[PDB]
Amino acid sequence: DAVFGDRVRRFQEFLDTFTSYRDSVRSIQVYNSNNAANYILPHRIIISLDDLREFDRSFWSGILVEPAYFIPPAEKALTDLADSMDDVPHPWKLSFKGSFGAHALSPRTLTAQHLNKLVSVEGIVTKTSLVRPKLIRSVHYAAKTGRFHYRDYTDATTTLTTRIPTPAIYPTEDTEGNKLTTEYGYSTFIDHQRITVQEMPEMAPAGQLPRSIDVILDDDLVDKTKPGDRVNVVGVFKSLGAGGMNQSNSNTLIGFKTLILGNTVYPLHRQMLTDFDIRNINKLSKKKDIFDILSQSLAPSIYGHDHIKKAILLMLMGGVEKNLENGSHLRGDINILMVGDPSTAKSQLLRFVLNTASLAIATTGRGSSGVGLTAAVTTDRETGERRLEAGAMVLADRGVVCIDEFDKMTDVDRVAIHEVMEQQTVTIAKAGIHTTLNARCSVIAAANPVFGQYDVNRDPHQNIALPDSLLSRFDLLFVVTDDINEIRDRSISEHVLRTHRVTIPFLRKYVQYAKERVIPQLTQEAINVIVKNYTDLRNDDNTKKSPITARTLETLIRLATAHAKVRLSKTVNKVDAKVAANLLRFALL
Amino acid sequence: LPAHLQQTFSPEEIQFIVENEPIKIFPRITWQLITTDDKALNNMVAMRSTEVVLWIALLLKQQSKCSIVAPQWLTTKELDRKIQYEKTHPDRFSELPWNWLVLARILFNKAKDDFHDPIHELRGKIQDLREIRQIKVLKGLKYLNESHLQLDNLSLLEINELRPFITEIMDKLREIHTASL
Amino acid sequence: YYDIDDVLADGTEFPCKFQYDIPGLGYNPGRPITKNTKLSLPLWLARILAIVGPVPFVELLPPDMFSTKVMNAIKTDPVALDLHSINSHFFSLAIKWIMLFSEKELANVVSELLLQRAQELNHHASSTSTFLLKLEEMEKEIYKKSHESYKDTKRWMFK
Amino acid sequence: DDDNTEIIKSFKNFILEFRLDSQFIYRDQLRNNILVKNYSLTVNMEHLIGYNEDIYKKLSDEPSDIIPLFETAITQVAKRISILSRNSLPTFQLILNSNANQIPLRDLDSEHVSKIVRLSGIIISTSVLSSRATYLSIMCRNCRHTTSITINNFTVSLPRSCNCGPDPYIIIHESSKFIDQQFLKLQEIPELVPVGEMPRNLTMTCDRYLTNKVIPGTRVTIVGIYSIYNSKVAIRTPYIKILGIQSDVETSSIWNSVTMFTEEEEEEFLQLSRNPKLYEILTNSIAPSIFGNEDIKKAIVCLLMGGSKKILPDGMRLRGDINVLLLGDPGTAKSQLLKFVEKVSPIAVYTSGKGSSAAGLTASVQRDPMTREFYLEGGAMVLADGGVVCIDEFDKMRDEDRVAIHEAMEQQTISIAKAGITTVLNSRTSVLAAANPIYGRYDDLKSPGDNIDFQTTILSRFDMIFIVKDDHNEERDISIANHVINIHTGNANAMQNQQEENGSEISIEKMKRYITYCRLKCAPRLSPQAAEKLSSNFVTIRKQLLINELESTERPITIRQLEAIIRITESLAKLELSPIAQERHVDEAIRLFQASTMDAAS
Amino acid sequence: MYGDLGNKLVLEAKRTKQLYARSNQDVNLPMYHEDIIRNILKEVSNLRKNTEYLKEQQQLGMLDDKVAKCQYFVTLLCMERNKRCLLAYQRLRTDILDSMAWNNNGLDLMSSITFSQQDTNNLSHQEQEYLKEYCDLITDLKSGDLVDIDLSGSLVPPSDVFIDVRVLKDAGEIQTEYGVFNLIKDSQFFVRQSDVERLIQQGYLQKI
DNA sequence: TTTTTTTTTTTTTT
Ligand SMILES: Nc1ncnc2c1ncn2[C@@H]1O[C@H](COP(=O)(O)OP(=O)(O)NP(=O)(O)O)[C@@H](O)[C@H]1O
Ligand SMILES: Nc1ncnc2c1ncn2[C@@H]1O[C@H](COP(=O)(O)OP(=O)(O)NP(=O)(O)O)[C@@H](O)[C@H]1O
Repeated sequence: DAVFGDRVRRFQEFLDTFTSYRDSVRSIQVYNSNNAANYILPHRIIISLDDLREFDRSFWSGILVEPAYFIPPAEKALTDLADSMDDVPHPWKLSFKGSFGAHALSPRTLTAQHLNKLVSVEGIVTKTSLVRPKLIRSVHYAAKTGRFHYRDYTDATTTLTTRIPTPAIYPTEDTEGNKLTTEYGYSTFIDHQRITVQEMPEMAPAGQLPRSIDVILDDDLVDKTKPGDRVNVVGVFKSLGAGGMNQSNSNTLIGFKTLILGNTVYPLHRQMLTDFDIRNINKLSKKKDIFDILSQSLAPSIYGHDHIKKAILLMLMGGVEKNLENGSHLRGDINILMVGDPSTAKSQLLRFVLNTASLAIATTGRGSSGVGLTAAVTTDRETGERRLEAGAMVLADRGVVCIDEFDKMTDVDRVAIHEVMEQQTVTIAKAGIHTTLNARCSVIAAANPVFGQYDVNRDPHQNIALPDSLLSRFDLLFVVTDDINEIRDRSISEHVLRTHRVTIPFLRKYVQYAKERVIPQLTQEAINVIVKNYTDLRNDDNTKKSPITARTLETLIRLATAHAKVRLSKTVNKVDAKVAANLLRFALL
Repeated sequence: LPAHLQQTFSPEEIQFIVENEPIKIFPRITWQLITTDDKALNNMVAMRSTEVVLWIALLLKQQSKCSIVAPQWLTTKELDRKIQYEKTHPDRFSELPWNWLVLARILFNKAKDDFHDPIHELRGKIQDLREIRQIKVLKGLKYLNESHLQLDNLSLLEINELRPFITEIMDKLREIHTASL
Repeated sequence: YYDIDDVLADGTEFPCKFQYDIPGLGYNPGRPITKNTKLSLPLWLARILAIVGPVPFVELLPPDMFSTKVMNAIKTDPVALDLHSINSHFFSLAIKWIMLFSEKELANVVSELLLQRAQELNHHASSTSTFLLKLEEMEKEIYKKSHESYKDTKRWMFK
Repeated sequence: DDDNTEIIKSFKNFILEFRLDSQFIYRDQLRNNILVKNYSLTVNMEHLIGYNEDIYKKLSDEPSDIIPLFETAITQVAKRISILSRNSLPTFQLILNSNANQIPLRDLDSEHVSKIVRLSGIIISTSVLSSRATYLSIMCRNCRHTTSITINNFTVSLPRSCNCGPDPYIIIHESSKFIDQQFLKLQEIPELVPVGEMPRNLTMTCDRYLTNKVIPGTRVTIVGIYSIYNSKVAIRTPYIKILGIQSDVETSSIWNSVTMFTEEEEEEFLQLSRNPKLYEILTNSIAPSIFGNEDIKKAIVCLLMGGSKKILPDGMRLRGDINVLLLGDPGTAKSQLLKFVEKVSPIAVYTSGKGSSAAGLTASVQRDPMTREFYLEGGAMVLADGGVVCIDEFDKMRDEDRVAIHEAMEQQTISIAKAGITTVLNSRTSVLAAANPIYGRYDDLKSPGDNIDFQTTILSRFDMIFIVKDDHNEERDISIANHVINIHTGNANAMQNQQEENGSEISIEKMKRYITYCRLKCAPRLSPQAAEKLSSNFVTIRKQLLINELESTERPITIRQLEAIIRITESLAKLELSPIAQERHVDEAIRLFQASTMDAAS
Repeated sequence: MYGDLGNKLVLEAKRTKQLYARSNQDVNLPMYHEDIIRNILKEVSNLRKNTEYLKEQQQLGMLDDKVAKCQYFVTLLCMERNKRCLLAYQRLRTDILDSMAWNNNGLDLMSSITFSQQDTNNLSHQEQEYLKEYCDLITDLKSGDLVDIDLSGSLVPPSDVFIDVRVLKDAGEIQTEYGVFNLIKDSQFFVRQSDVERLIQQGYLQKI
């Protein structure tokens, strides 16, 4: 393998020329020892492939083409270099970027030639085969002859190059027959995983279904990504396994299940605000009509319903949280529902909450099993371990669940749905594992009138379609009438017609920032009013309609707090409460 | 306004070009004709080698009062020496009569009877000849740059059929390149 | 000019901020727009807006299609990238920006783009699949004259 | 093998020598396809039988032992064609088709096994791409001897010769070459020969340039070879390896798609647009069977073209094209009509369910009981995406995903959060509702609403809703009753339509290619004022149905109804192949839904 | 919002270039857009209306403001823009029609452009007058030669020399010139290239 | 030289 060293001395020139990589190299080499001065760093480096055409194109192409012959000596080169660095006081890894490609492709298609080559391939993460650590290097200590003894085990999944079947036994008393004890806490174990990726369902060509394919995640790549996330996954596509021709079994056509090793795994759509941007965020934040402004831009086509819009943004903040000490939490995230005659744009309105909201996942009615319930993947998958897997609502943790036809979901689902909102967790007894896992989620749905257009005529009782405690947990019930005004109908027409014929993306960039910086806490000014308001409700709102509870007031907290994040005020203020007093009026009238 | 083609010549036309070239024939016949570009002749000796223009020979062969000679370049054993030269010279296109592809179709259409065993032979040899020559063309096409072109030996049919592609492209090349300054 | 593509080529907006205040807004009620207000503008007007001011009326930030992103994107595997997706008027355009702004490197790159493209484009001389969709308009027409040349040629070749 | 090498020479001969006057078709085809990177050639077995009978007589005898040889020469042929030497050049594929002679599936047993069989059937479901070996090499686990196997087709375990033993070899995975394999599951044609029983499905397998050539659920023709393999007495599984496959007419279509072009189409499609009768002659394409019912008859057309689908940012997108109701008294012809409609669609699924025939009307994800792990099983709506929706018995549809119909028609999607998978998958499918109304004509003296299940909202979900009322009335019958006995024997009305073919009428297998054609060009759109006209028309439709409701009548109208009538405009316009739509153009779409407004008034 | 309106038109010019380009060639230009150019024209007259107004305004309170200096260097550009669009639209619209002239008249005995170029009414009258005036001009090229040409005829090279043409539902005979060949439905011949050229373009003759 | 597997989805049913 003289050429193996040739790839290295070719790339050795690339070491220090250009040296723009050595900065982060050294940086790892420093922040590790700075954590060593504490009182965690991964070893691997992003390399934009873009630069490499500026040295050897002849080396460039093969990096994608036959990485088994190229990437391991340059891999060795990272380690070689970094070892030449200070200071005395590990195999490393790589990623790259792209800057692609041939080799630009989506998971929907692959092979023949596409195999055995570096590729970037993007998409949905499912089903997340769960983590187990893996054996690589063996080590043992002889006595009384002493010394230190070892082996190095190599799976077909490790590295790239084909190698003799190392596995699987401890060397165990190498000659002369001296006892050899496992070196545990010495010998190397890198964690391993296999994660399939489904191509985006909407970009599917035809009635043909989505096809996922697995990608092995070694070292860091594990725990980086949960299921359901959009991820560009890069690495080299291995031809793996016997062709059924290893043995007499089986006499058949089928064979060669295969996946991709390495490499990078970037998430896609967080975010990156620099300075110049957030300066705009705050420049706008100063303006006092901006709440309404942000509300209007939500629905480019849709008419008005600005009170509903506001309500949505109020859910888009999260309305902070407060966790008790040694007691149960006070839910701060906001749960609402839409109701009204068909063609209210309720479903389509949900589809706006599909993209800007930074998750979570929406569902049409069904739904289940238990939605966010894991429903206990069974049996095992794999190696004799019964496993759970992310359910809808779980995947939706700290995100937006949305529902088309929450009225059409089963009565049996509703049980765990109560468990979704008050208890705000997930209880699992099924086989099984008894874990109570956090279900804390922002949840909005829509329901149609139980019977026809009578949504307006009939009392809310019987118009519910989903009694009862379901109604309590809802911060708002929104009745939207299809009722006719020809005066309005002209307006209804023209904007709808100019349809087919204040910026939202920035709205996401702003909302995200308003979450973490900052939480408002509270001031007594809102308190000096909304109390008067609540009792005012109870002594009045019962002479009109129902219901009224303490909970509906707790929403005054959440609502006010939501707009409090909208003002980006470091604290809650009275006028925010006035925004709440606004929203609940139109909630019941 | 010709519209079509327009810069390049139609193969249909270029055949009209080559049809104006001189060749030998074997007359059946023993006024004048006067014509224009003909000169010759007085009543032309029957069953003897004689030089005329192609298209006249085409027409009198259509009356079969003449017989067209196979060009001495066109033969099996000859095509072999040339195509062999072609394989052992990956860059140069060797040497050809230059109106030939047209001549081939032209003669095979009518003059077919005069040759000895052109059938199922030459059409293959020239198909292959045109083949290795065609790949020599296409492979030469990566050196394409402004402003220089050596096509050296290439036939007018060969060339004209591909004319628009190098011409039109090369302009997009040179224009932008000198435009840089 | 009198090829539709010439008036059509300037139909592309380029990022440009003005170096001056411009009373009499070209678009609505400024009426002036303050210096360094970012705007996408058609090349036909913009082209001269640099030539006259000796400081110009307009700053002219680099276009989104000439980004290092795309410029090396083409450098990776020229055949695969879809030119129709980018503008689609590019060689009909990039020529104009490389004239107006007078760059020297990207040229030597771009020419090679068209080269490789044509290396492939000739290979379609013989009588698509996914490819035929993704070509630029001039890249689409070169195909016309080239192909149709052959398309007549073979029909002559036999009867 | 030098015998096989003489056969090799025989095929090299076959290619270089062969002539159709005068170009050598396969020879041209090669250098044509090498720049396509097709690396394959489709050869008529008749030019072969015309070239030398002998080689076929032995080819037809054990083709399996020869077909690769046939390739080993033509892969060499490219060597003497593609380039000159003194890379890497992939081993060729060959695809051979022939007119041949058709054989029915039910009669396929033993006998013809290990030979060529032309036959059609229809594919049910596509297997996932499965890659297979082409070249592989191996070092020994013990002696480190370097072996090189060319894996060829058409099992065969790895050879053990340089303890060393028993078989010490493991694949060099790094250096190996590869190909895809499809594993077609395909079904016999619906018509023959079921006798009494259920349709069989016999499994076949594509590879290389054959893969993904055929959609799930489309009529197709495969030639291939009848063979067997164990696959856990001797009881080995029947199958057919695939060469070559050809689509039944066309089918081409997929993807993006095809023309190609055969120029006469554009002209002939434009002349259609210059024919003032074209809209109406399409109407006369739809029912050679059905004389009359011209209203709904005009209503079918506008759906198939696809209507307005406009995606405007943000992710908001409005559907196309729409929905239609055939509900009316039996005698409507609407099932006969629908059985025209589905055959018209380039790609669609006919559902009388419940869901069709055995289909979960929506895709129902079902665990593979082997190796666990739920996988989505597909669905009628799913497979029918970008195609027609056929529904009978809509009185009886599955109530739970009835809502997934209540949704997929609109949001162009179905969300499955069930089990593991959250993917919201596309049904852009356009529904036509053919169900029979409750009690026939008895809902006419009643409230015509709530006719469909327990809610009126389904109507809103639909668009072009049409109530077909046939009274026993005079002379409109006596002419269609006259039409009848002609229709039956001797097709005295089906001859009368063939002189209208020469005079006027469309061929309707054409109509497929028409609607395939103009659905792939970008979406048509109305000029502003026809829209404002939709505004003053509808302000009075809505005004009228509040005033109609001055009687406190329960009901019907929405704002998706106006928009519904919008999409009909771009439909009827997409007929025209015109980016715009004229005022009156839109107007007969108005008169076209106007009957449904009186369906609201009745 | 400004010089854009013409871009719709030049786009249409693209498509109508495509309607002659392959095409296959039936010509038949869709229409002169009389409405839209006039929209442009009301803005092109509006532009120099604004500019003439500013030419008044520059003289009073603007005082040759460096920005006031701009809009002459600015709006006038859109004047050139429109001009470009309109010009090239019409140079297209004409080059196509002059081509439609050259090919056929058409040919004997043209004997008239009447019913030829079926557009007739649909083609705008300024172009109608122009075109017919232009083939009036081309008749003078029939005057200049004195070949005889038959520029309109004899486009493709001769061969050889005799062909078999079949008549399609055509009578006939108009054959008074030369000699009378008696045109009947389903009538073919064996005849020299010469006489072919006219009734082959006249549509009467067919097979070559 | 062999290893090892019961929920979840849907269904037809009193
Ligand atoms: N501003 C708007 N207001 C109302 N509807 C609109 C508006 N703009 C568009 N629409 C359309 O109105 C329809 C709304 O349907 P929608 O109610 O959201 O679905 P749905 O509720 O699931 N059907 P249903 O369950 O019966 O209520 C869609 O076709 C939208 O495209
Ligand atoms: N133009 C026509 N109009 C009416 N009936 C026709 C026509 N042509 C044929 N028929 C005959 O009448 C029947 C028309 O179908 P029809 O009686 O309406 O049943 P259907 O409603 O389509 N089926 P279903 O959807 O379950 O109600 C056919 O069975 C034909 O025999």
